[PDB]
Amino acid sequence: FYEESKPFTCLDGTATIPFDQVNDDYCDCKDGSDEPGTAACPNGSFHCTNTGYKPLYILSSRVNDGVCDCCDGTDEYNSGTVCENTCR
Amino acid sequence: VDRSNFKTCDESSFCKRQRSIRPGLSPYRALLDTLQLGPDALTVHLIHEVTKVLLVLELQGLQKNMTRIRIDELEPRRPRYRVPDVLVADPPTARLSVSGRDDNSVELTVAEGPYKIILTAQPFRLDLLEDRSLLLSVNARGLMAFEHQRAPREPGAWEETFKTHSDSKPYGPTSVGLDFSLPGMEHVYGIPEHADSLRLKVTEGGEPYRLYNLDVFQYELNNPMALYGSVPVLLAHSFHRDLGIFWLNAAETWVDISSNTPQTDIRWMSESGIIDVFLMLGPSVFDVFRQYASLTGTQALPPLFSLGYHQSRWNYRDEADVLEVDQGFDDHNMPCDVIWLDIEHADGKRYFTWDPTRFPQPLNMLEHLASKRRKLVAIVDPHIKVDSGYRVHEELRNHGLYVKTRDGSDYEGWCWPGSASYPDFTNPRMRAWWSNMFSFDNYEGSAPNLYVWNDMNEPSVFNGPEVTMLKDAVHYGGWEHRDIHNIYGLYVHMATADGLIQRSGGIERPFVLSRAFFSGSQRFGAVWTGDNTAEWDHLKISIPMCLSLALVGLSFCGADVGGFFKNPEPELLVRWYQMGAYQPFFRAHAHLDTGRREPWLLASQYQDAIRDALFQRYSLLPFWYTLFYQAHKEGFPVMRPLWVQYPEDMSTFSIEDQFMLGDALLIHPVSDAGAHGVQVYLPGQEEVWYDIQSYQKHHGPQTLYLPVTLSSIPVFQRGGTIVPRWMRVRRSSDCMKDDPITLFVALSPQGTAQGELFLDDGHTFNYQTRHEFLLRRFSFSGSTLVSSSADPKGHLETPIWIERVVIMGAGKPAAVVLQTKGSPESRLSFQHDPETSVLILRKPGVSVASDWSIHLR
Ligand SMILES: *[C@@H]1O[C@H](CO)[C@@H](O[C@@H]2O[C@H](CO)[C@@H](O)[C@H](O)[C@H]2NC(C)=O)[C@H](O)[C@H]1NC(C)=O
Ligand SMILES: O[C@H]1[C@H](O)[C@@H](O)CN2CC[C@H](O)[C@H]12
Ligand SMILES: [Ca+2]
Ligand SMILES: [Ca+2]
Repeated sequence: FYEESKPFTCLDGTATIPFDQVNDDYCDCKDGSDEPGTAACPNGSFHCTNTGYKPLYILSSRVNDGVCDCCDGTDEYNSGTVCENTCR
Repeated sequence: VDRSNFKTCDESSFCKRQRSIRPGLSPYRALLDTLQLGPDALTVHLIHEVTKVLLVLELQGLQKNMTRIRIDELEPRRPRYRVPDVLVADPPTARLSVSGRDDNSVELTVAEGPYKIILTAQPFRLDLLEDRSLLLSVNARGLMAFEHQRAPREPGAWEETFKTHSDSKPYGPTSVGLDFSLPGMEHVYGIPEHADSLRLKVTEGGEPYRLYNLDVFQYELNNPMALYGSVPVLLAHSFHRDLGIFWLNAAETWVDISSNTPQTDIRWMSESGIIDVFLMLGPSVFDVFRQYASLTGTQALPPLFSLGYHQSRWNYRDEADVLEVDQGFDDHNMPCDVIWLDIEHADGKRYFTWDPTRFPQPLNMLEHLASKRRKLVAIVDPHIKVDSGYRVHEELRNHGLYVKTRDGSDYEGWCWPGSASYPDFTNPRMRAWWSNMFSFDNYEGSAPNLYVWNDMNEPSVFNGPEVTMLKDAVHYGGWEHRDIHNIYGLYVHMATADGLIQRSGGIERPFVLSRAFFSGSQRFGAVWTGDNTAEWDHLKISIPMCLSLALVGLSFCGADVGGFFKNPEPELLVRWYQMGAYQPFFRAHAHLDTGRREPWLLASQYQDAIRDALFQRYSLLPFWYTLFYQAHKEGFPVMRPLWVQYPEDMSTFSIEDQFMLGDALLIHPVSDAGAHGVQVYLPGQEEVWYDIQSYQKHHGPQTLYLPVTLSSIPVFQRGGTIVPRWMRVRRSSDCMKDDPITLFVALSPQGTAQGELFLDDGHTFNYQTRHEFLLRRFSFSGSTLVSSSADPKGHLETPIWIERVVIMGAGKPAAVVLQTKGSPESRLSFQHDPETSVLILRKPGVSVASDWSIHLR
């Protein structure tokens, strides 16, 4: 009657998790692939989209650390630090 | 070390006079007809049978199982020094009652018992008992010596010379001394600072231990020479009891220790002042810690960042160098809270200034560190360049706030800025002036993320006797330097800490590192063991040195990581990072002539081991913070000898290659080049220990030979404890201080555990002025983990939540249920390792401020 969506599988195959465990601020994959948008995994990476300029990857531990790491400031979205765009 | 620069006992005329008295019948006797008994004290005249000098004994029972003995002259030519500002309060007394009396003896009962004091009149003696158990005797060997003040004007009694330095000694011989006997005690500790073993040695065939704050260049190991600080507190431990002796005297003091059914005798000998001694009768070591803390206060609660990693050297070149070092930590994923600025940062060693080439824009440099959520520490010493263009000098010269010579002129000696004068920190107006100099308007270029380091505060004087101030220099109230020496550094530390509090309007907690110290210095910040050397034996001695300090209330201790002098080989530097990462004050520091040793300059294998040690420390910050809160509230040491936790285990009494942090972690850092294993003693009958890396369980009591690699830090968690960690290691502690906690529950053989957690904003006095903090108790028994409040007065608005629970020694449950008020019952997923019996509870998601329970079904 109603077809269900498939779960998330870690990029390293270590687990299959519901999509509510993706960016849920808890590390479920040994490669950090379930948490690209948070600080939850010790070996994850956050992508600075830097719209208009060169994109950069930073350590997950620098997401919401209160420090401006991306020139576009997208790494600081719920820390209290408001980063200015400095990509130019 | 150049030993010819420092006096041995024979070269200190008062030590030579005092130590020449040997055991025998004391010439002092109490005159029982002069005895007076009040509610607070007993007073009685004592007389020297030959010279007929009259003294007054003031004997007091005190609340919390202590006795105070004060002896002074009945009719002195001039007052004797009594140590100020060390005692935090006038100790509450306990009534002494006459329960026995004859023509040569008076037996006094303390309050309603069980303690008693026997005063023998001839020869003068005091015996302290609990019921029928003799705890200690006073003057049992007849070594009491009170040199009365003679008419101001044999060899060295009056004018005295040491090398080319002349002491005019206007008041002549005035030394005081007294012996104490400890029946049943064979192990004694404390009286720092000495580069020596934790369990103090007998001094019979050599020098006594010396307490005289001194700058000792290239100090050597396993000897009793006086180092930079002095805490005149000695602890005695046996299987049956703990006792403490606190000798409240600020003058040069020598301590003799002898052994003799087993018994230890202690003799104290001080240049001047009165005899003022506190006997702390325990009975447990924790009772002694509380007793001493009631007298001199507790460890100041460090701001969280100061428990992180500190990077220093003499010197970072300039702003660019500081910013490259800052960037180096982030480019190599190595955390660091503070970068330090040694004496080359100032304008020609004029303190409170900046070199205009090297540091032209200190506020901009501080803003850059603030953007990385890091701090800076600037060195400020208590010697002021003699320079009419230097505002600090002109104000202190104009207000007469310098220490003076006898002829009334301002004392001038040689130090880092060349000709320099020494502010009189014993004067309260000088301390007020100093504190106000830290205001943001006075100390130009400073900001709230700039903290302070007080060095050379013995005080160190290059052309002075023993590299210190002349004995006959004059201080506030007309006291001589000899009277006050050992509290000069403490006053520098106190006034700097107050300056950092005041500049913030009383909101921010200070951070001040001090080289010199005394009883009560724990109230003002951190201390370190001075100029150690880049050698394996100096890495090893960091444990007994900081343990000796912990026992006498100075919990915030450390030694320079890598050694101050010389260049450590990379293996030694790695092992030092591992040792330092498990010690209270954690700073890498190095002398001017050393090669650079920022941790990313080493080969990748060494960088990785250092990063691992830094990650371990940072993750344990909630545990370190909680131990420090416990030290702040109770006076209990952070870093502990194994005998403090295992008082009846006689095999632990001299252990100094291992130590405990609180009651939960046992640390045995690797401290030999090329070691492939370590011998770890895991104590406790019916106790279990978990290797924190492998989760392997070990039953006590046993000596285990554990294999190690370069990256190994032998650490064991005790069964029965719960350790909180921040598993998300970020670049500094400010970055982590709002993050979720992981609880590490190590189950005892009875399937139980407990642990506490202190949290606040990380840096203000709001925990005390507004009760803005949390103190949680985690407890496990049966099949339930519970979080409850350990102090309901504390509330805190915080986003901190419990992200994980790691349970060591647990079987696999069928279900895991979380209950917390305000939420529906939750089912948690889990992972279990049958080989290690390690259970991981996924994402509880509960606020650390809430009560909750996790049931294993
Ligand atoms: C003061 O001393 C008393 C007497 O030693 C302490 O009370 C004893 O405490 C031990 C535990 O260490 C018990 O075994 C004894 O039964 C207690 N004896 C009595 C007579 O109560 C007491 O704890 C000490 N108090 C402080 C504040 O240090
Ligand atoms: O590096 C510090 C050292 O840590 C101190 O113990 C002694 N100081 C003397 C000069 C310089 O400030 C140096
Ligand atoms: Ca997840
Ligand atoms: Ca960031």
